Amino acid sequence: ERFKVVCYYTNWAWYRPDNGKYTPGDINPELCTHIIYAFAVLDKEELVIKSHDIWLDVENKFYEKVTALKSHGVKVLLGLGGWDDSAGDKYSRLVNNVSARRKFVVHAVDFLEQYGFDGLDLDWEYPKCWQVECEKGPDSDKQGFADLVKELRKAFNRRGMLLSAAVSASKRVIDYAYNVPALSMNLDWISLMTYDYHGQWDKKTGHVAPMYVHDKDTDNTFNVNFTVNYWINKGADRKKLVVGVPFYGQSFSVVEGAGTGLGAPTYAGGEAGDETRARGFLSFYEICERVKVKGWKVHRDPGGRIGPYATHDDQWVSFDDDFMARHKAEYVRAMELGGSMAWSLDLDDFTGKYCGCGKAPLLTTINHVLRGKEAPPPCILHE
Amino acid sequence: ERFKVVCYYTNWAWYRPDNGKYTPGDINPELCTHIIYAFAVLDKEELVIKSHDIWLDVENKFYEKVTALKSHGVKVLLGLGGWDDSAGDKYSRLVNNVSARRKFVVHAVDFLEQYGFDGLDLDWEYPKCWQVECEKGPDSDKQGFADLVKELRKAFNRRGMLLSAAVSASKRVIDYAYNVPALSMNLDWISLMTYDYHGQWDKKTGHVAPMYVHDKDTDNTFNVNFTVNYWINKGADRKKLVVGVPFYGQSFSVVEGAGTGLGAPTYAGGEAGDETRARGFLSFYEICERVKVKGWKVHRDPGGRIGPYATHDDQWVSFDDDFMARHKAEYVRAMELGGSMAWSLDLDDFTGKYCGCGKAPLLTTINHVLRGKEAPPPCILHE
Ligand SMILES: *[C@@H]1O[C@H](CO)[C@@H](O[C@@H]2O[C@H](CO)[C@@H](O[C@H]3O[C@H](CO)[C@@H](O)[C@H](O[C@H]4O[C@H](CO)[C@@H](O)[C@H](O)[C@@H]4O[C@H]4O[C@H](CO)[C@@H](O)[C@H](O)[C@@H]4O[C@H]4O[C@H](CO)[C@@H](O)[C@H](O)[C@@H]4O)[C@@H]3O)[C@H](O)[C@H]2NC(C)=O)[C@H](O)[C@H]1NC(C)=O
Ligand SMILES: *[C@@H]1O[C@H](CO)[C@@H](O[C@@H]2O[C@H](CO)[C@@H](O[C@H]3O[C@H](CO)[C@@H](O)[C@H](O[C@H]4O[C@H](CO)[C@@H](O)[C@H](O)[C@@H]4O[C@H]4O[C@H](CO)[C@@H](O)[C@H](O)[C@@H]4O[C@H]4O[C@H](CO)[C@@H](O)[C@H](O)[C@@H]4O)[C@@H]3O)[C@H](O)[C@H]2NC(C)=O)[C@H](O)[C@H]1NC(C)=O
Repeated sequence: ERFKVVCYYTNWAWYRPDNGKYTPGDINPELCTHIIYAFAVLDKEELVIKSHDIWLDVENKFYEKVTALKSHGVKVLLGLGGWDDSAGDKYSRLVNNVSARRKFVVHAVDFLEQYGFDGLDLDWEYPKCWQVECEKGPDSDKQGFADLVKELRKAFNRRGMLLSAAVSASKRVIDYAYNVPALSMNLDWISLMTYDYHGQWDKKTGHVAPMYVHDKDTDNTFNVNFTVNYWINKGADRKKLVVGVPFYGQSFSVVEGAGTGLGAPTYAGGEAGDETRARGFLSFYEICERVKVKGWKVHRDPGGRIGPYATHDDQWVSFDDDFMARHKAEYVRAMELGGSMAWSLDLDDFTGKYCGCGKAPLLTTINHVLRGKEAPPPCILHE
Repeated sequence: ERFKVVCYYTNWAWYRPDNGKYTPGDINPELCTHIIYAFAVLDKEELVIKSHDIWLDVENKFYEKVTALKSHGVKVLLGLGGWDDSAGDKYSRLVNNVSARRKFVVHAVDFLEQYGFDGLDLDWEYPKCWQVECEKGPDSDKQGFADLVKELRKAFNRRGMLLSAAVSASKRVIDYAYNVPALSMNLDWISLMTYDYHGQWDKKTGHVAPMYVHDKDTDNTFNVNFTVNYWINKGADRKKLVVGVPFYGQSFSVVEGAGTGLGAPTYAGGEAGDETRARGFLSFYEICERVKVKGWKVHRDPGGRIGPYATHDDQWVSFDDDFMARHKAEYVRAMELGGSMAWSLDLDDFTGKYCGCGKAPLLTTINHVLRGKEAPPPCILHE
């Protein structure tokens, strides 16, 4: 239990064409120390946890089917929030009202125990910077969020439950949102969302999760290494920091004649994948199909500062492969951090059918480094 | 029937939470003469129609569930394109290549018959002006699109299938994009997208779909009455023209101290609604909740040139209500046009729960005028 492997399971992965469909039965519990059930949501009116999908989570028992995996020795927490649920002021209204926080904490304990959860993972995106609009929220969101965490910490300790949070990798947002010393002390781990540094919103190609500074960078804080050191320098316990790894790529459509390099101007997200059906986004296995079957070209950084990207016509997608997933896990071990986090189980090649690298190659690579699981070498996409 | 009521059904309304969820079972076929399934997409590599959501459209048979409604005496067409599929050059590569057009047409007939579709609705936004960027596309997009339409017409007539298109209401785009006489002759109807004349991109408040010239207008072509007469003057058969009506509002966040009037400076789109969850956009039923429950104030034009708008704090949304929907249908009858188009079914108060005016009040009002369906009177939002 020296290093954690925190696995995000997403309930909406069931609503996917059969080859992409991911159910509780697809979880390999040997590959996780902790599983986060993403996502529950905050009721706008009552400001308490509620299921976002009663039909799957409750009627079809997906909550209980995932928490049942604790018989395998994994801890199973409920994730609250996410990007989509963080629109608007409801989380700000919760944390800035003392009586609302108290109602939330009491209800949360009962909700979690009702379904067998070992605790709660907070994924408010973000305190003050609601959906990264920092002018939107009050400055008091930072202190209100810290107070919610402290009060959840005290109530959870009476129950032996775990409390974690997924947090921003943006220096700007971190400065606005987080009392870093208080969060480090009161959380069992801090999952750094060290991805989505770049995407089609930049209007030019960029890597979803740069590891180190690149010479083409315009901001030297948009990389995992800065993010981790910034949290440490802000007062975070290194063992509390869990470094997220994206199991998906950010895709782009490149302006005609702009080339295939980093920073090339773009006009849209990439064409949607068959399984994930979201322009701007491709699962790792959809990227494998493009490289293996559709002839997309893989571009690598000889300096090892960013992971690969793949191209075809004006399409362009950046992503982490086996080698960068391995490096980031080895970075976690070298830096003596708390572990690695996976976003998300269902976007890995969990069936093994797309990449030819065995089942769940990205997650297996992380477990190899952090937990000593014997494993095959990293697979070369291009091969 | 003398007048058509062309209903857009948007499949990814299925993913909306709570009462915003809209399924094929929510379609009332008696309120439509033609149903368009929005949307399929153009495969970038093969340049043929493909499903945009295999899981809903094919695995769960939503295509066939909607085309099965033709037993009610309605025609069901597949819509291709839409705004999001119209970025980049893929439609331009199709229409400017003779062999690609032939492959597309042959495949399209088989694709439509496979799922029981009665025909195809083309929603390329837009020939030449790709996503209204007129510098991007070649002048030859106009002629290529007309040739595609002509060739689809020939093949569809062998099968008794219908062919339609949704087209721009912008004079500039119309001049660049459409061989109006050829389209009028070869299409079973032309759906004028007579909405989105104004929105947050203007950086000031304006009505989503002005009917007539208003004194605050800076451009006297940005209204439905001009668009319709412009298509007629360009050579369109009046019978072929179908006037679109928006079932949603364009929302704005207004500069502090700028007031609530038309043309007031804005700094962002409006806050997203609970169910449609898109900044700058609110469904009619979301607008009803705001007026009925949240105390938003309704502002009307005594001159009848634009529909209402609603305000609360710095929020501002313009929309068509029952009275303007009725007027636009009565305009269709007075002008002896082809009918009205509804964009889209799922944004109406289709459950009847938000406005208290019965199920699908906007669509019922249009059917009342154009098809003589008995109906309740228009509901006054303010009551
Ligand atoms: C992630 O983010 C971090 C925070 O932003 C980055 O942290 C920075 O990392 C560098 C380390 O590379 C560190 O820089 C200094 O570290 C100590 C200061 O305490 C210095 O000794 C270092 O000086 C060495 O390197 C200099 C090169 O710039 C050189 O000028 C200097 O003379 C000395 O050279 C030795 O080391 C080199 C590298 O091994 C050799 O090439 C060179 O020949 C010298 O080697 C000899 O001496 C060594 C002992 O000094 C010995 O080991 C060797 O065998 C041989 O005998 C250096 O300037 C920053 O301070 C640090 N910043 C913070 C805030 O921590 C981090 O880089 C980033 N990671 C990545 C991958 O980007
Ligand atoms: C949608 O977009 C279109 C753009 O193409 C706009 O089209 C324009 O529509 C106007 C009408 O709104 C049309 O105007 C002329 O139509 C004919 C000319 O052929 C005339 O009959 C009209 O003249 C009458 O109105 C004049 C305007 O005030 C007036 O000066 C004139 O003396 C005459 O007045 C009579 O009619 C008025 C309206 O009923 C009365 O107020 C007035 O007292 C007079 O009524 C008497 O006479 C009537 C018989 O003429 C009789 O019925 C009545 O009982 C009484 O005894 C008019 O000028 C434009 O030609 C046309 N433009 C184009 C380019 O096509 C359209 O307006 C727009 N819609 C909206 C809502 O904006």
